[PDB]
Amino acid sequence: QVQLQESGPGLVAPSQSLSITCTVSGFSLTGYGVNWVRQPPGKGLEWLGMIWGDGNTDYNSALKSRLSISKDNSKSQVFLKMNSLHTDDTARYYCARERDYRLDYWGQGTTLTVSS
Amino acid sequence: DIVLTQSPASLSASVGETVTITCRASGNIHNYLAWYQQKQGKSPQLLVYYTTTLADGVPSRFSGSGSGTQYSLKINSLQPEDFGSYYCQHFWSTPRTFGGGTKLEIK
Amino acid sequence: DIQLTQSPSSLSASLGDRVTISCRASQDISNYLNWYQQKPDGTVKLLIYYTSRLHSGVPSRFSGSGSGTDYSLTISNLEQEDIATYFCQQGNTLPWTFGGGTKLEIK
Amino acid sequence: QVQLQQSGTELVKSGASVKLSCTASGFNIKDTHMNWVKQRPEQGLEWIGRIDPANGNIQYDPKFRGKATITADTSSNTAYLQLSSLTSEDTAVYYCATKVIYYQGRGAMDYWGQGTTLTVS
Ligand SMILES: [Zn+2]
Ligand SMILES: [Zn+2]
Ligand SMILES: [Zn+2]
Repeated sequence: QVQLQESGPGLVAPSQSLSITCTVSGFSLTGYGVNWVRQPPGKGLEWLGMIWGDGNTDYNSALKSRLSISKDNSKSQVFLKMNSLHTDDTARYYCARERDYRLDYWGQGTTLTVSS
Repeated sequence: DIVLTQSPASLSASVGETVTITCRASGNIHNYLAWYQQKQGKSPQLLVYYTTTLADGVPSRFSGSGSGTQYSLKINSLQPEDFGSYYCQHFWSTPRTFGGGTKLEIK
Repeated sequence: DIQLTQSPSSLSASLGDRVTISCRASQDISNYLNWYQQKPDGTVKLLIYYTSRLHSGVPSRFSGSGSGTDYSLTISNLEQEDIATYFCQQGNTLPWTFGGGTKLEIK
Repeated sequence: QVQLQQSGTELVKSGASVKLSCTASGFNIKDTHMNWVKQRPEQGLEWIGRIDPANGNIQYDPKFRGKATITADTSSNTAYLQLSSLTSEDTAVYYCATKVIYYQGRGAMDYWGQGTTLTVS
């Protein structure tokens, strides 16, 4: 049964680092990729990065200095790490499964607010 | 990186109508285009992939078309549950990018 | 169609040697180049893919490099189990194409 | 354990037709793309085409359309390649291959069958 679910800290202050987890079930992480996508309040979907079934990553060229994605193949989890947060990083964050070049299953997302 | 340009930003329509939304790449993404539907505060849902193929379970009233740098989604006979925001995203090279979206609203 | 030129077409070296095989595309392939080894019994395996990613179970003595139109495979410390025919294959645009192959012999 | 099991009618006569098979094991084919690749005696490899069993998408190298037909039975976890009008030109070894891990990039084929030799007479 395919499920992907994100967990986040809900609210963080600017400059802090952030970690959001994606626990998946119903499939293995070696036959798929998981993409991280975010959506600022009142805006479209913005791509962040992906982790391939083989472990390699690819990031959004503009965030790449502050972004890091890894995964624990055994715990069935994928992690997104961000550093030096901006107040404009406020968004709802999703993880989604990439199968044969399409994002077929998405999580429900988690809302991150960068406060002060 | 390749960029997606979606026309139109907004589209007011009434049920029964057939609308067409378009996405133009900044380079040939060779049919590696997907379309998504996102209804009010929900996760985007896959409709069409590989330019024309329908996601299992999507009503055939949706049909995807295109090639090169020019792609489009046609909804023949809008049902009231079709209204929402639509997004195209390519899978030709990383960074994968999304179109700006089209907000389909009831006229 | 995208053509791959592989050279040399055949060669001989000796145990411990370092050989280099070149593969050149009729057009830019943006690193979508994979290398295969076909043992004498017909068996085929994936050595390297995406230009330089080593497939697991494959010795670090095999290395891959390239960019644009020119790619190469380097096997250092030639071993006996290397007597094989190497083929490169582009995965940039369908249909996939392979090089003519390079038959390696230990002298 | 992942593996492709290949067999089919080896020695055929001119103008005949033959159907070769490739039975998967260790994974379900609805999850990958099955590729058929040929190799003429002392020649390079040529990709004939592939099928996605999950959706019926079949892609061919234009020079094999009409000659070759890719088919898959998810019921039996088996893919097939039918060849028509067997001319001498078709005497070769035929492999099937797929990609199980979602590698970075595109086009890689990590598991291959052992090959089926076809001798047109
Ligand atoms: Zn900022
Ligand atoms: Zn050509
Ligand atoms: Zn497919």
